[PDB]
Parts: sequence; C-alpha cells; structure tokens
Amino acid sequence: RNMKLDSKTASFYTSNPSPHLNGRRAIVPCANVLGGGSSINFMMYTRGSASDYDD
Amino acid sequence: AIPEEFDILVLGGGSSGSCIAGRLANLDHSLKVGLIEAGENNLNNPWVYLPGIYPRNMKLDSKTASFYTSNPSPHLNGRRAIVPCANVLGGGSSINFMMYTRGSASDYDDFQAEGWKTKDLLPLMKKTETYQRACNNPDIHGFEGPIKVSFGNYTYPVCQDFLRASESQGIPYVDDLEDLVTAHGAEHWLKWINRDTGRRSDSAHAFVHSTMRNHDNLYLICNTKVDKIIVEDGRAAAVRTVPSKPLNPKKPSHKIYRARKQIVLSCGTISSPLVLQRSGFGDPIKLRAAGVKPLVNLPGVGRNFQDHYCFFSPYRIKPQYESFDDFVRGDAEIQKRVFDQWYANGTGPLATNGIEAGVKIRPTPEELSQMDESFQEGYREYFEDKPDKPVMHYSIIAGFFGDHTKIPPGKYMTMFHFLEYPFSRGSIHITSPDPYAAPDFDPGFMNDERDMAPMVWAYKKSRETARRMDHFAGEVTSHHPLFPYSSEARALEMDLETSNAYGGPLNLSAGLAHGSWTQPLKKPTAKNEGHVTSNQVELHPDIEYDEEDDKAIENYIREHTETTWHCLGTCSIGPREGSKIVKWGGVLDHRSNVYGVKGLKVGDLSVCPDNVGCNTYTTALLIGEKTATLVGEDLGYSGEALDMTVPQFKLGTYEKTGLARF
Amino acid sequence: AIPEEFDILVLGGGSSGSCIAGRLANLDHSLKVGLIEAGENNLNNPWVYLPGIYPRNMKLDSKTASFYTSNPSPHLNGRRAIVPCANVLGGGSSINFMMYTRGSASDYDDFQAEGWKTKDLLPLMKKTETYQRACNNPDIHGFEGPIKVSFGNYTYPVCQDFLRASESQGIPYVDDLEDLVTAHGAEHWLKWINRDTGRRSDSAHAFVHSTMRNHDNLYLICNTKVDKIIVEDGRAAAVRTVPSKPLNPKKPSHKIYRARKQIVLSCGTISSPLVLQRSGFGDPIKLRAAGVKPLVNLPGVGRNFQDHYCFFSPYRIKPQYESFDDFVRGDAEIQKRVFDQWYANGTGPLATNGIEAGVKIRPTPEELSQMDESFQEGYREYFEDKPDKPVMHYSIIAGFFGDHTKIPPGKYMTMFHFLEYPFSRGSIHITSPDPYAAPDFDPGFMNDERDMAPMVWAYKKSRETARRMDHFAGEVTSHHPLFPYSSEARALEMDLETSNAYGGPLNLSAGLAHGSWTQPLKKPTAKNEGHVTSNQVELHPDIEYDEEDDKAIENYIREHTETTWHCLGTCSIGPREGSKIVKWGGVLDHRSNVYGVKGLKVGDLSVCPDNVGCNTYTTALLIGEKTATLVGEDLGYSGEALDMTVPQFKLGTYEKTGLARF
Amino acid sequence: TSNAYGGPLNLSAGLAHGSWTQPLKKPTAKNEGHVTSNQVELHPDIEYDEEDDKA
Ligand SMILES: Cc1cc2nc3c(=O)[nH]c(=O)nc-3n(C[C@H](O)[C@H](O)[C@H](O)COP(=O)(O)OP(=O)(O)OC[C@H]3O[C@@H](n4cnc5c(N)ncnc54)[C@H](O)[C@@H]3O)c2cc1C
Ligand SMILES: Cc1cc2nc3c(=O)[nH]c(=O)nc-3n(C[C@H](O)[C@H](O)[C@H](O)COP(=O)(O)OP(=O)(O)OC[C@H]3O[C@@H](n4cnc5c(N)ncnc54)[C@H](O)[C@@H]3O)c2cc1C
Ligand SMILES: [Mg+2]
Ligand SMILES: [Mg+2]
Ligand SMILES: [Mg+2]
Repeated sequence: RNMKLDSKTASFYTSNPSPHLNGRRAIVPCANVLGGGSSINFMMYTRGSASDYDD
Repeated sequence: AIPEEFDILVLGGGSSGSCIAGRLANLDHSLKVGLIEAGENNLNNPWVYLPGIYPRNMKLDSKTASFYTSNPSPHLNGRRAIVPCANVLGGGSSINFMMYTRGSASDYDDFQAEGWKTKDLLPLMKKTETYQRACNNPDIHGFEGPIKVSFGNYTYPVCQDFLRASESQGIPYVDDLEDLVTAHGAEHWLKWINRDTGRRSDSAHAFVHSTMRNHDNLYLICNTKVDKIIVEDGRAAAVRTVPSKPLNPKKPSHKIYRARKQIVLSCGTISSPLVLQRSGFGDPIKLRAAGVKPLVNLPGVGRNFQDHYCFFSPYRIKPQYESFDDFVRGDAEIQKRVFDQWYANGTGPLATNGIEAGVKIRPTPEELSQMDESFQEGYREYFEDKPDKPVMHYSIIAGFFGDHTKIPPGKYMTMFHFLEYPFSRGSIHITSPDPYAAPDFDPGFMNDERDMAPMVWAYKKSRETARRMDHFAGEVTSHHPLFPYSSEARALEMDLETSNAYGGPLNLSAGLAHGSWTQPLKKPTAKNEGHVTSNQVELHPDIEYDEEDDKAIENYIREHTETTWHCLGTCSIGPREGSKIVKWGGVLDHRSNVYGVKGLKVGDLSVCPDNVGCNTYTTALLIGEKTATLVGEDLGYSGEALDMTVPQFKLGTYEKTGLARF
Repeated sequence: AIPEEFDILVLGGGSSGSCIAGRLANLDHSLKVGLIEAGENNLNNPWVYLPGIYPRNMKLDSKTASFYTSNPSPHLNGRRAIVPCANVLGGGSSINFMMYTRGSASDYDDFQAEGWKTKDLLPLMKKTETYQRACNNPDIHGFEGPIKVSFGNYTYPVCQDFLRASESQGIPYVDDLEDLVTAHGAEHWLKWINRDTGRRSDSAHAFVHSTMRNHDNLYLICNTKVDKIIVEDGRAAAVRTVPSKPLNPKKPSHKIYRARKQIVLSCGTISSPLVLQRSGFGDPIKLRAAGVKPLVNLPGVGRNFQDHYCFFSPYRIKPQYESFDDFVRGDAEIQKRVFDQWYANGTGPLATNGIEAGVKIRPTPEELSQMDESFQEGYREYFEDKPDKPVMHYSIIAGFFGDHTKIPPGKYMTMFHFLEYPFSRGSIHITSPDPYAAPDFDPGFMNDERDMAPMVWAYKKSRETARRMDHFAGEVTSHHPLFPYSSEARALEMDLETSNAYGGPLNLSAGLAHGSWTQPLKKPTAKNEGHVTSNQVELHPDIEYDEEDDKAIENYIREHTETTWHCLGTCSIGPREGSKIVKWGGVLDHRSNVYGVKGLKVGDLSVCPDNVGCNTYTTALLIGEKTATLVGEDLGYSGEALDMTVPQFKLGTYEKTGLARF
Repeated sequence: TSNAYGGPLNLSAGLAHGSWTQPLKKPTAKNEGHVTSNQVELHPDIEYDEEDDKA
C-alpha cells in the first residue's frame, strides 16, 4: 500500500523522457516518513559481496 | 412408433430446416413429413427459450456447438480460427445473439436467379414474422407472422449515449434501418425476442413444436447424424444415418430412411457440402482422395465459402452505470434477482439480448481517400455501382462478450464490428468416408488484400464513438491493438479515483503502478459555464494516427478476427458451367434442385451465391420458405392454400386486445 | 426512414405537446405529423413508468432536468433560485410528483378569451381522463379518457391523521375538492397513477407511444433541440434544429425540417419564449443586444412569468409509524422488498406517489385581520370579488422530500405548501444567438410586498395541524425558521426516550446534550379517564407568536422558497396593444395564433394570462387539446369525428368486467 | 461526496430544494512542478464584517 500513487508516504519524482525506454518517463519514488524507506521497504534482507566495499 | 418410409424427409434441424418442416407439414396434413436432426431436442429448455444466457452457448466445453477448426493460415499470422456450428434442434436460432436486421434490396437482386428477386420475395419475407415494434413503414414488415420481433423487456441506458455519440460523427439516425434502402444509419437495434413473454423467438418452437402438438403427421428424429444420401435410378430415395455419438465401438449402428417423393438438405453451410460430398457429389479427383466414388460432377460443392469478420474491442465503463457483465461473471446474488424478476414478472435484464444500438456505414469519399489504394479499387467496382450497400457494421454490447476469467474485474461496454461483404472466398472438403471425421477447410479470412482497410477504418471510427459516450472510463489496454508505448494514439486505462471506486475501500493496491503496465487517462475538459446544464458536455481529446500506429491496428485485426457465423456459399445457385459470381460453377438450379440428380433439394442458408449485408437469420427463414413453396409447387399442389400457416394464438396490440404487453 | 418535410410539426415533447401530437395524428391518419423533442425517448423506461422513485428525477446530476439558474435578487436575500425544467419525452409528466388537482371555474373565466371559458372547456376536460376513484360528482369527471387517475395501490396511514387534524381547525372535509367550486376543504389527494397497473400515467405513453404502435403516420424525432423557426413570405415554414449535446466541436451540425401547413410550439413556458426570441419575435431594442434581427414586434414575449412558491417544513414522526423515508434513504434490504412486492403483485409502497392528503384554504376575516395591511389591500381587490379562489394550499408528504444526506437519521412527515396565486410577475430573455446559451431571467419571487403574509400564515397553520397529528414526535429544528433561542414559539425536537428508540440499544450518545443544540419536547397532557378509549386524546400546547417570532418565519420563507414548476406566462393570450391582465401586451390571439405571422401556434402551458389555482398538469392536457381542436378546425376538417380518440383497451370497473382492479 | 456517503442506491444525493445548504466549491488545483509530496490544494480564506460577527 505504501507505494500507491496517492499514498502520503512517498514523493514520486518523475524523470525526463528517454528514447532508451521508448519515450517512457519512469517515476522514481522516494520515502517520505520518519525512518525513511525502512518504514516502507519490502523488508528483503541481503548483503553485498566483499569485493564491493573494496571497490 | 416411427416408420421407415417418410413422405417428405427434411434433413437438418436448422432454423431454415424447421421452416421447411413446419410449413411443409401444414399444407396437406395427410402428407407425411419426417424431420431428422443431428442433435438434442430443445422443447421447453430453459437454457434455450430465455434470451439473456446466450453467451454460455458458445463455451468450448458447451454441448450445443461443434467448433470446427481451420487449417493454419499466414494471413491470420499462423492463427487457426475455430468455426463453430450449431448442434441443437432449431439450429442456430436456439443459440444466436438474437440480433435482428435485414439485407439490402440489391443483395437478393445479386443472386440473379430466375426467381429470388427482392420484388418477389418481399411478400414472403412479410409472411414470416410479426413485428412487435411501433412500425412506421408498415408496407414491408409483417404484422402477424409466427416469429416475433421486438426491443425486449429491458433496455440498458447505453443505447441513448451510443446514438447521441454516433449522430455527432455525421451518421444520420434512421428510425428503420431494415427498410432495405439505406447505407448510413443508426437505430435502437431490434431483437428476436417475444416481447409478450420474454422468450427467445427461435424457429423450432414457432414452426416445429407448435405443429406437432396440433398435428399428428410430423415426425421428429433427433439424435441421428446423417451419413450419406443414397441415390439410384436417378432419384434420391434414401438417407442412411448414424448415431450422433459412437458409444458402442464394437458394433457400429446405422439406419436407412426412405423418402417417397422428396428429400431436402437443411444441414447448414458447413455440414451440407460434406453430406453431398460423402454421397459422391464433387470433383472425382478431389473425391478419390477420400475414396468415395464420384457419382455426379459438381466442382462447385464446398467452394465459395463466405463469412463476416467480427472482432471485439472492450472499453471500460464508469462504476455507476449498469451492465450485464456482473450477471455472466457471475455472482450468486445478482443472478438470483435477475431470474427472480423474470419468473415473477417476465421483464428483467434476463429478458434481453445484450446488444443495444448499432450503425451501418458507407464511407465518405473524403475519408475514403486515405484508405489503401487496393480497397479504393475494390470500392469502385463493387460499391461505386450500388448505393444501397453498407461496407461495414458495428453495434454496442452492454457488457463484455468474452471470457471474464481472463479480463480485469469491472464493468465494460464492448464494441462489436463485422465487415458486411468480405471479398475473400473460402472452401471446404471431406477428408474421410467417416461421418465423424473432421473436414479440412480454409475459411480464407483476409485471403484478399482488399479486406483490411475497412476493418482498420471501423476500429478508428468505433473508438471515436466510444470516446464520446457518457459512459466511457477508459480502454482496456490488454484487449486493444499493441500501439508503440509512447504513442499519443495509445489505449489509456481508467482514472485513479475510478480505480479506487472499483477496488473497494479496503484495497491495498489501487493507483499503485509499477512496471508501467498501463497509462492513466487524463481528465475531461471542463464543462462550459453559461450553457444550459442539460447541454453541457465534457469531452476527451481526439486521437490521431501515423503509419506505425496503423500497422498495430492491422496486426490486431489479423490476430483477432473470427467467423461471425454468417457463413454461406458452398453449395450455391448458378449455371452448372460456371459464372462470374461463382467461378467454380454452381450446383443448385434456380429452383434449388441439385444438378445431375432428381428429387434432391437444398434448404440451407448455403444457397446464396454472394453475401447479404445483414445478419443471416432472416435469410435463413426466407430461403426456407422459398424452398418450402418450391416443394409445394413441385408436388403440383394448387396456389390456393399454397400458403402454409402454422397454428398460433395471435396476440394483438395491447390497445386492440387486453392480453398482450410487457 | 425519416423524411425532411412533415405535414404538421409539433415542437416539444411536453405533456401538452404529446397531447397535441397524439390527438392530431389520430384525426386523419393520412396526415403526416412529425414530433421533434429535445431529450431522450422514454418508452418502457423503468425509472419513468413506476411512480415511487419520483424524487430521484430532481437530483442536480440528474439527466432528466435542465436546472436554469436565476439572477440574484435582494428579495430572496441574495439567493439565486434554480428553476428546473423537464428534459425527457413526455415532458414533466415523466417527472412530476403525480399530484392531481383541478383549478377554480373562475380561473378559465379570467383568461377572458373569445373562447377558453370554463363552460366550453368542461367537456374537453371531461374527454382527457378516466377516473378510477369512486366518483360522486360524475357529471364532471370523465370516465373513459386515455389518462388514468386514482389513489394508487398503497396508502400511508398519515392521511387519516391529517384529516382528523385539519377538521379540528375549522377546515371542512369535502369528498371532492376538484369540483371547481370550493375554497376550504380537505381530501385524500388523488394521483396520476394507473391503479389497474401501478404505472405512472404520463401523457407520452397514453398519447404518443400508444398511437405509434397502432399508426404509421407519426414520427418521433428525439434528441434534437430546436434552434430557430424560419419564417418567410409571412408563413412559418421551417424549423432548423441542432443536436441536444455538442459532442463534435470542430464540425457543428444542424438540420432544417419543413412543415407543409402547420407548426406548433409546445416547448414549455421557459424554452418557448426563448425559441420565439431567437426567431426575432420581441422588442427590437432588447433583441439587438443578442444581435438577432427583429422580424415582428412582440414586447410581451418573455414577460409576465408566473410560478407557485412551495417550501417544505419537515416534522419528525414516531419510530413505530411507516414512511418512504427509509426506501429513498436508501437501504439495500427495504428497497429490495419494495420492488419485489411490485413485480410480484403491483401493489406496494413503490406503487404510490408520496403525498397523501391536503387542504386548500381561504382565510377567515377574523384571522385575516392580523395579516399585513398590504395583503389585506390585495385581498379586497383580488379575492374579495371572487369566492371560488383559495389563497393558499398545503398537503402532507409521508416522508422527507429532500437530501437525506444532510438531515439527521429518522423517519419524517414533511408538510408541503405552495401559494395559489402569487401576485409577483417575472420575465425571461435570451442573451445569445446560440441555442445552448443560458438565458438571463428574473422569476421575481417575492418581488411584490403582498406575497409574504399568506406564506407566513400558512406556516403558522400547517405547524398547528402537524402538532395535532397522532404521528408527531417533534420538529426538526435545523429545517425550521430560526426563532430566538428562548422563545416559546421555538421548534422542539424529539423526546429523550424516542431518541433512544432511534439510536438503537448500543448507542453511546442518545440524550447526551452539550452546547444546547436542541431542546427536548415536553410530554403530552395525559389522556382523560372516563372517555371512551377510542375518543381519548393527548395533545401538545398551542404556540403563540410575537413580532420577533414573525420576522424569523419571514426570513425563513425568503431564504427557502423555490419554484413549484407551475411556471406559466411568457407568451400569453391578450390584445397585441396590451391589457390590464398583461401589461406588456399579449402575443397569442384567442385562437392561439402568434401575432404578426401566419401558420404558427403555441400549445404550451405558457399560454395562460394568469394563474390557475391548481397543479398545472391538468391545464397542460386541457390547453393541448384546445390547440389540437383549433388545428383541427384550422385544417377545415368537419366537426364530425373532430374528436380524436387515441387507441386504448378500456378497462371497466371491476364489477362491470373482471379484468380491472388492485 | 454526497454520493459517496449516500451509497449507490440513494434516490436523493445532490437533490437540493429549499436551498437548505450550499455546496462547497472545488479546491484550487495542485501546482505542477512541485514535488508530489509538497503539492497542496486549498480552499479560499474567508472574511468577516459586522453582520457576520454578530452571528
Ligand atoms: C453463436 C451464434 C450466434 C449467432 N448470432 C446471430 C444473430 O444474432 N443474428 C443472426 O442473424 N444470426 C446469428 N447467428 C447465425 C445464424 O443463426 C445462422 O446463419 C443460421 O441459424 C443458419 O441456419 P442454417 O439453417 O443455415 O444452419 P443451422 O441453423 O446450423 O442448421 C443446421 C442443422 O443441421 C444439423 N446438422 C449438421 N450436420 C448434420 C448431419 N450430418 N446430419 C444431421 N444433422 C446435421 C445441425 O446440428 C443443425 O441443427 C449466430 C450463430 C451462432 C452459431
Ligand atoms: C419535478 C417536477 C414535479 C412536478 N410535479 C407536479 C405535480 O405533481 N402535479 C402537477 O400538476 N404538476 C407538476 N409538475 C409541473 C407540470 O409537470 C408542468 O406544468 C407541465 O408538465 C408543463 O408541461 P409543458 O407541456 O408546458 O412543458 P414541458 O412538459 O416541460 O414540455 C416541454 C418539452 O419541450 C422540450 N424542449 C424545451 N426546449 C426545447 C427546444 N429548444 N427544442 C426542442 N425541445 C425543447 C423539453 O425537453 C420538454 O420535453 C412538476 C414539474 C416538475 C418538473
Ligand atoms: Mg530511496
Ligand atoms: Mg452456422
Ligand atoms: Mg416545467
């Protein structure tokens, strides 16, 4: 529910149109509640490769 | 109780065959007419006589249809269209959508038969139906025929909108589009529904079951598929039959009925050529492939198959508006009220065919100029010459005629379009001696280049008239042509607040959009102030097309057209030597006698050389009464009492007698 | 199917226009009468023929009404009253509350036309309705007319109480208040409901749709708003029309119908003067403002507009008593039974108009003495002279006619009062050439000082008769005049225990009162012992008023009166030069011909010079048959068969034939 | 909103007779070009005179 367009808890920034997306203008939603996206997220857990932080 | 030797056999339970059977039994009484049908009896069958459950009859697992499957074709993008056929007594009259309409006067003139002219057939068309509608042109519509025609006992409010929308597109509103002399028009479409009862008006109850109660001399042999027509000494004196379903593999059964003076094929345009071909009527070369011995040389059997090309384009409707979509969905609580009102009263949503209004069309040359040059070339020869003929038709259905399991939940209004006179010509042929074996055949949809332009143009037209309706909420994009994603011609979905209106208070996903599956529709331009409140309108922007947006509509039509069951041709009138209208040569004589044999006649809707720009049911009744009259004179019976009235308790207009209205 | 040139055009689908259309088509059959209407067709429309869903038709978003809005006026305290007009075929007969009543005999005498006298119109009034009621005065009511009138198939118990309450106020109970010769009275109010079926008795089904089934020579052109009446060589030979809704902005459309011998305006009293003015009939000075060229000088068009001034005052009813308030609320479970009984039987709450009883009134001089001196001065000239005329009317509605979203939940009985002959006179005028443009007009409510006293006095009267009813539980104070808070004249609410009776067992706030929003009502005086149990009564104290309690009622009436849709005037009979009854001058001749032109007639209810103290529907039918007869003689047709019976299957009284009762 | 409270089946939602109450005007349209979370739609400010103070 947190992801609905009329939803209060998100900002839904909209991108400039691009040919690469076939003229599509993808929205780029951002959290808008205290605790940020931790209050909104899908709660997936995972951890990155050790090479990443080395990068 | 059943004898072996009937006086006049009438193969088939088709609407035309029920016409011939009922009318024929009536003329002499003494004469013994036996009717043979490959399907179940339908007397007092709830699923037949009550109109509002028509879509069910078309289910794939449905008993009442045969669903023949075509050979694959490149023109349909490798698609293998099924071509369903009726399988119940009364034929397609027990199954049909109950649309009423009548063809152009030029059509019957196009048969160019020694008879069969419109001037001659007008009284016969007049004899076969009563006309419950408030007729203005009473010099054409019959007023006391066995079969009843009306607006039904319920009316979805969609029709007024469709008329106000169509009227703004330069399409005139004509009170009667069945006048036989019109191209452009709009009308509140008529239905084959008995308004006085709310029952379906199929030919079986009107002709066959009404005669059998009254007269002893009629025999109904349901559940016996025809195999072959035995012929000897030049006369067709027998017809061996097999059971419709082979339930006893070890000991197959058959029976040979005998006809003393006449035989008649009313098996429909698909089954009939097959039955002639199993008897050996066809090319010896084509027939040796199935091993049948060729008795008579009739190349034209099975050839010149013809259809109409319907295709459906649903548009979502606003939540506040009525639709039958939730009855056929189907809910256990809505459906209960919908029946309960019909038993209690006779007037409900159940007592109406779904379709509510429609528009025959003949394009303006200005808009015709942008059509592909091939179709312009076809238009000059075919329609330029004749003014009467519409090029294409579409109506509107107050619901979604299709599989509701596969479409998002909501209420929809679906446009229905079928080409009036497709140029393309198909064929059909038996592959095996066995009755049960499926024929290989090519319907030949879109076989000719010229058939595409009107289709695309009617989609472009119907979308615009569905965008001007008050009901409109947004296209259902999954069932519309696959336009490029950025296109302004694209099929937009319903608004966000309407998404909440369908989703309910408790939904956790209404306007949530991820993956950009669908584009929300923009709000309508604001109503003008200073206009009368009744005249104010709020309207969506007109859309415009380019080549890449046309190719999409084209692929859509190629991948989603199907038969409209207005199939006809195969066995058809013409010279045995051949003619321009029938290149392979005809098989019937103008008196409907099959060529090369004595005593065999065809009562099928197949008889027509060329398309009738109307729904085919009326021509079925008409051809059935033509062949009936022909059998009558063939028996030498006098023109006095040659007319063959069925028993019926005629009901007058309610103001003429108090016992006839809803 | 529709021709361009009708023999007798009849613009408008109003109840009067349906009268003229049906009657006219009938006289010759051969004659071609075409009717043009700006609205949807209404044949077999459930929302029209069944009576009990009348309030819905009045919703602001409702399709079937136009809702014209007036210029602001100081007299209404800056209020801008809407003035709704019917927008469906059959006009307001498809929308009305179905109240039946008939005007005083003095009224038709007041037209002082060369014809149009009551003595002459009595047979014509007699020809237009059958009278389902148990008539006592059979020398006046018709008994076999097309339109049926009755008490309906259901009766709320409110009426007996209203009669026993009214009878105690010195108001006599008269069996027939439609006698045409009465002032004081009370009656179980009649309704325009076909008792034999429970359907609404609109003029459209009775005249138009009953003729069209039977006769070919009638054309219905629904959904075409009139623009203008073309006139040349002194004859009105054409009427260009535009679509009712402008759905195609880039290419506006129009069509010009032709009338060979006659034309007729039955567009209602609002639309008609507009249609004449667009044609150039009016003051050149007023018309140059809209740029229309003045063809004929008719100052009186648009002038002398007249209404009635209804205003509603709800009173709460006890929980144990029946009301339609919970059906229109509307519950999904009550409403289901209310329909189910109607389909199953035909007799239910749905089969009745809401209003149940009512009282015409002419004040006693003793109580007249306290009325404002201006109204006394008006009474002497206007009513002193004539005994027949009531000054004001009110009835009772067994529910709340209004927005239930905005009122507390419960069951209510609402008093309805409308002034019989308002002194005030309005006007109307087109501002633009465009058909769609909203006219500027002043209904002129309360424009004259004299119109206030009867209003206040009837509120004071109706409150007292609602306080003596057995049903009474307490005024709903939010919808009653804003008396000073400490006043003994104040509108009290329901008792505490009744508050618990409506709140349910589980409510957490029944008698809780904070902020003193409302005052609880005191208990009724105890029933006398020693009286027969049936004669015992318990009664609330009489209330009394002072100047500050009168100013409140006055402001209430100023801020809450509205049109009762008994609008008439505008184009009206009188000398072209002018008359005392029509100061600006009349436009019609006594033969209903419009002045200065040949071949144009008006069939609208607008024709009346002055108010008829009755609901306007009957005068609509009557004027429609007057103009019908006038067209008949104008065509030179013989007085033999000049009467124009519509087809109908007459039903007798049930004791005369077994096929007619509920 | 009157229809939203009245339910689908109501026979009297926007019906107004006697002018008991005045419908509220629609809020000014949300500005485009603001972040979706910062957009606001707002009713006009009201103003008073002596006769509106006595009430
Ligand atoms: C789903 C559906 C919807 C339609 N809707 C409409 C509509 O709304 N309006 C309209 O005008 N048209 C409509 N039609 C088309 C119309 O009903 C047909 O054109 C018409 O019924 C043709 O009648 P017929 O007599 O030629 O063939 P049929 O009605 O099919 O008669 C053929 C009969 O012969 C039987 N038969 C076939 N083979 C054999 C055999 N070997 N032995 C014995 N019996 C055999 C079949 O079982 C069938 O009963 C619709 C058709 C379908 C099927
Ligand atoms: C809500 C309602 C409740 C009422 N209840 C009662 C009642 O209970 N009892 C009673 O006696 N009276 C009642 N009436 C009043 C009564 O119905 C009217 O007085 C009567 O119908 C007047 O009829 P008419 O023929 O003058 O006008 P209408 O009935 O309005 O006829 C006018 C017709 O012309 C059409 N029209 C207007 N302009 C044009 C144009 N430019 N072009 C084409 N067509 C146009 C309109 O659409 C309409 O159909 C009620 C009215 C309203 C509307
Ligand atoms: Mg983030
Ligand atoms: Mg078929
Ligand atoms: Mg009116």
